[PDB]
Amino acid sequence: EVHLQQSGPELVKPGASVKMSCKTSGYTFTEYTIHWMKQSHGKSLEWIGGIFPNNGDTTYNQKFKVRATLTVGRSSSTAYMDLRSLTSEDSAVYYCVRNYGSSYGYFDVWGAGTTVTVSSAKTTPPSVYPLAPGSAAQTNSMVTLGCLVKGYFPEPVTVTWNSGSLSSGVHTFPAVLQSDLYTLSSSVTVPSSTWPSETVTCNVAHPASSTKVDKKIVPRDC
Amino acid sequence: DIVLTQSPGSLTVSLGQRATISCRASESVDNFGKSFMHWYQQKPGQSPKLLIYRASNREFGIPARFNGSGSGTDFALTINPVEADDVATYFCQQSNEDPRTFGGGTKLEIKRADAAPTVSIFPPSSEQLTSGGASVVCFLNNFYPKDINVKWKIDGSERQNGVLNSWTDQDSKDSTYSMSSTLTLTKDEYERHNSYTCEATHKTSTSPIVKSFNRNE
Amino acid sequence: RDCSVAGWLLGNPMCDEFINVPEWSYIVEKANPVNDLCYPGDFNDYEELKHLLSRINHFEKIQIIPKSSWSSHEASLGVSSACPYQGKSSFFRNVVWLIKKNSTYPTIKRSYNNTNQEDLLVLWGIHHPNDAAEQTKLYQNPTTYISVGTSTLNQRLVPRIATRSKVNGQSGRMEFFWTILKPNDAINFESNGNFIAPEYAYKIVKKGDSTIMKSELEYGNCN
Amino acid sequence: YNNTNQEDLLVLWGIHHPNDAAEQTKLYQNPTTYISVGTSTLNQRLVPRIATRSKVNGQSGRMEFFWTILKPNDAINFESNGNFIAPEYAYKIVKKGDSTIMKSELEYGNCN
Ligand SMILES: *[C@@H]1O[C@H](CO)[C@@H](O[C@@H]2O[C@H](CO)[C@@H](O[C@H]3O[C@H](CO[C@H]4O[C@H](CO)[C@@H](O)[C@H](O)[C@@H]4O)[C@@H](O)[C@H](O[C@H]4O[C@H](CO)[C@@H](O)[C@H](O)[C@@H]4O)[C@@H]3O)[C@H](O)[C@H]2NC(C)=O)[C@H](O)[C@H]1NC(C)=O
Ligand SMILES: *[C@@H]1O[C@H](CO)[C@@H](O[C@@H]2O[C@H](CO)[C@@H](O[C@H]3O[C@H](CO[C@H]4O[C@H](CO)[C@@H](O)[C@H](O)[C@@H]4O)[C@@H](O)[C@H](O[C@H]4O[C@H](CO)[C@@H](O)[C@H](O)[C@@H]4O)[C@@H]3O)[C@H](O)[C@H]2NC(C)=O)[C@H](O)[C@H]1NC(C)=O
Ligand SMILES: *[C@@H]1O[C@H](CO)[C@@H](O[C@@H]2O[C@H](CO)[C@@H](O[C@H]3O[C@H](CO)[C@@H](O)[C@H](O)[C@@H]3O)[C@H](O)[C@H]2NC(C)=O)[C@H](O)[C@H]1NC(C)=O
Ligand SMILES: *[C@@H]1O[C@H](CO)[C@@H](O[C@@H]2O[C@H](CO)[C@@H](O)[C@H](O)[C@H]2NC(C)=O)[C@H](O)[C@H]1NC(C)=O
Ligand SMILES: *[C@@H]1O[C@H](CO)[C@@H](O[C@@H]2O[C@H](CO)[C@@H](O)[C@H](O)[C@H]2NC(C)=O)[C@H](O)[C@H]1NC(C)=O
Ligand SMILES: *[C@@H]1O[C@H](CO)[C@@H](O)[C@H](O)[C@H]1NC(C)=O
Repeated sequence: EVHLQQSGPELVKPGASVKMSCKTSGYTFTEYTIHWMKQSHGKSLEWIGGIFPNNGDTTYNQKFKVRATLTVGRSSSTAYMDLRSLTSEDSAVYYCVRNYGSSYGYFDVWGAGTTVTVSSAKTTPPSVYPLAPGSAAQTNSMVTLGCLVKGYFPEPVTVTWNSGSLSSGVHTFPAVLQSDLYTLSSSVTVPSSTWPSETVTCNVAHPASSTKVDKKIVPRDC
Repeated sequence: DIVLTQSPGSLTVSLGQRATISCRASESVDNFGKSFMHWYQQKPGQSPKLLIYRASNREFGIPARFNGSGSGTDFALTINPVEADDVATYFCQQSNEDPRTFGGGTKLEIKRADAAPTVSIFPPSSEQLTSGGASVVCFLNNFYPKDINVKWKIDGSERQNGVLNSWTDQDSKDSTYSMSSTLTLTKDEYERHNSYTCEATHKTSTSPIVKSFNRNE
Repeated sequence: RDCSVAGWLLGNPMCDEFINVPEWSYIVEKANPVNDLCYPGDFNDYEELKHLLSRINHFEKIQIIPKSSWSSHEASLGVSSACPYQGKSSFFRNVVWLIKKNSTYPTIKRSYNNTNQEDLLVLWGIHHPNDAAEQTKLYQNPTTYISVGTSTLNQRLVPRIATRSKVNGQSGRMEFFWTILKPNDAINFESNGNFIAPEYAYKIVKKGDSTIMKSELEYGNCN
Repeated sequence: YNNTNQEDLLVLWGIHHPNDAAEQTKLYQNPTTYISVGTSTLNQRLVPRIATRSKVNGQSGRMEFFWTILKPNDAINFESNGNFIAPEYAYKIVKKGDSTIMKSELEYGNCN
């Protein structure tokens, strides 16, 4: 296959430097130029640069000439990018992408995306709260259940229901900024008969703090 | 720099119809007789995807519904028929001349059957309350059109301060939005009232959908 | 790279990088590609086919007979040490080495109709075994044949037995054939043994000027 | 035969196409025959072909000869059941170079 596995989301103090990596696999590293793309959160794609592995020739955008540095580890079958002296500006997502042929080519295989967060803020583990419905109210054929993740930094977090086996009625809403911390919520929807008989557990993970938490939805004790 | 400008910025098209997104290049992107334009698809929440290379030919594994067309200074990605899993932002990017430049991007929305919000209100956790804060959550799942209006009422009197809203992107599978609406308070600020309400005003119901709960039960 | 044109089209396991290629301008082939017919044999009118490639700029590979659709024959047992993928010995990805299920080998009667708009390159093959023993061990029926028909094709292939020197460890031989199946036309196979059936085939998506260059060199990032 | 030599080897052999089942059975016994020949490259199975044909040098039968180049360290494997015209002698290609086959009725002239 043509998979591009890249580095994990990162946080950098303003003024510091990052080095996200992209590991190539499934084709011949040395036959195609690898490139980097920056996407300002939900806006527009910007081209950073390109590097051809086989001899290490680089091709940069005007904008990034200074702050960026593409490098390649041939034995490693790996492309690296380095961003030096960051600002809020650089807080966005970076894609490691394989372009097909040369100067006049199309980017056919796009990597996952290493997402960089530039803030002086400290790393903060979340707090998880189960959401059992009101003691005297029931939504008819289907019961909506929930999970609340509040006060954590930085993004992101992963929310699962029953370790992942429930993937149906689930909505995980985007995080929001509240007193300079992130907060989000999830909503699993099961048939009224299944609950409270069925074990509904909320599985939340926050890598940045090495935290993994589980919360079971217990009906309203009344 | 070859400035690429896509139009329109956002496009809402009925299911089973034709989406027509345009691209316009500041200078031509078109020598050697071929156009060096490319279309990219970014389905929400994931990396972009390659649709069309050199303005007209589909990448392997792309359905015929995508019509790449154009030459020279202006092009067009035509999606027809529009399916459910086509909610995405579409990008055109030129390779004719460094520095590689992309379009603004065009977000595509699907017009479907007006669905009503499945509201559900939730009291703050006991575990949270022992920590000192109250959080009244109120989901508004699976609806259309996008526009909705949540109101919070505490004992008949309205409130905005403490509210945090969050919509998901149009679901790729059923073309329906969902919404969170948390209301955060402190234990003491909370214990000084009784009824907590959540009035959603949609174009679906001509009268406000309500779900509420009383503090002591 | 180290694949040959045959290696690529038949889909030698070592050529996986080329399973599904985008439009090309010319093909480049080394003088002696290491990855060619891993299982020894022969490729019929191989040069005439290569000549056809000199006029083609794009294939889109399609499935015309799914591997999974072979009910009354073993399709997953059709593998060989002559074609290692990674330890686990394998086979050409684009054709199935069908073999007897239970003790038996029913007459195959399969056909594909070209509902596409473009000419279709279809590939298949025949197995030439070492002796009657191996013949009977792998297929059952001792006197076999493969018949293939188009609006223009009238082929009946018959396996040929002979004692031969080992090549890549096999004293057996594999002989591949091909045809171009016009739009709206169909190809009808029938066989009773030693058949190597199509799984994937190639649509001639666009035609134009190209060539098969012989060069040891690799891609240069240039125009 | 295995080519233990260092040079390419030219091997010749043949098959007999008889007049009728009678002569087939008169000279060989088995009525249904074949000759199989194999190399690292060769995969031949010859089958005698019966048909009634005009006499040429008094014979209505025909002889059909075949050949291959058997690389050094490689072997040629015959198997047969009838109508086989087997090799005795074969040719080592001792040196290769430029030559041609001229068509001329003339004979050697003691000159250069
Ligand atoms: C591979 O599949 C292809 C598609 O399935 C096959 O193509 C088809 O060929 C068949 C004939 O073999 C065509 O079948 C009938 O064609 C017409 C139907 O109407 C047509 O003619 C109109 C004008 O007269 C057009 O305006 C229409 O659009 C339409 O195309 C009939 O005239 C026939 O009916 C009569 O003849 C048959 C004998 O063949 C009798 O059995 C009937 O009872 C009747 O008397 C044809 O049946 C079919 O149209 C055509 N497909 C398309 C899409 O055009 C192709 O043959 C196949 N290949 C193989 C090798 O199998
Ligand atoms: C025609 O005749 C030729 C000569 O008579 C045949 O050539 C011979 O080929 C065979 C293999 O087909 C060779 O046999 C063994 O070769 C080596 C012996 O050591 C050699 O290889 C080392 C590196 O591996 C070198 O460093 C040495 O200097 C030396 O040259 C072994 O690797 C094998 O022996 C082992 O494997 C077999 C299983 O196959 C076991 O049975 C053995 O007991 C042992 O465990 C090879 O068998 C032979 O070397 C070679 N002859 C010559 C002179 O080089 C030719 O194959 C034949 N052709 C046909 C079509 O029949
Ligand atoms: C492998 O091949 C075997 C031999 O062909 C085959 O055995 C056969 O099994 C079928 C049913 O599975 C039998 O069919 C008949 O058997 C009895 C007796 O007549 C009836 O009750 C049935 O309704 C039916 O008419 C065959 O009789 C039997 N043949 C022999 C010689 O035993 C196996 O089934 C094959 N294996 C598989 C997995 O298919
Ligand atoms: C073909 O040769 C020309 C001539 O050297 C190359 O173009 C010149 O050199 C550089 C390369 O872009 C430019 O700065 C010059 O201004 C060019 N001069 C002229 C007169 O064109 C060109 O790059 C070469 N083409 C290829 C494909 O290598
Ligand atoms: C080719 O022709 C030349 C000239 O016609 C020959 O050279 C002559 O050789 C004879 C004796 O062999 C001498 O008497 C002459 O004086 C030579 N002529 C010259 C000009 O030197 C030559 O021998 C001929 N070659 C052959 C093979 O017959
Ligand atoms: C793309 O659109 C053009 C213009 O309408 C049309 O002529 C052409 O047939 C379309 N291409 C495909 C492959 O449908």
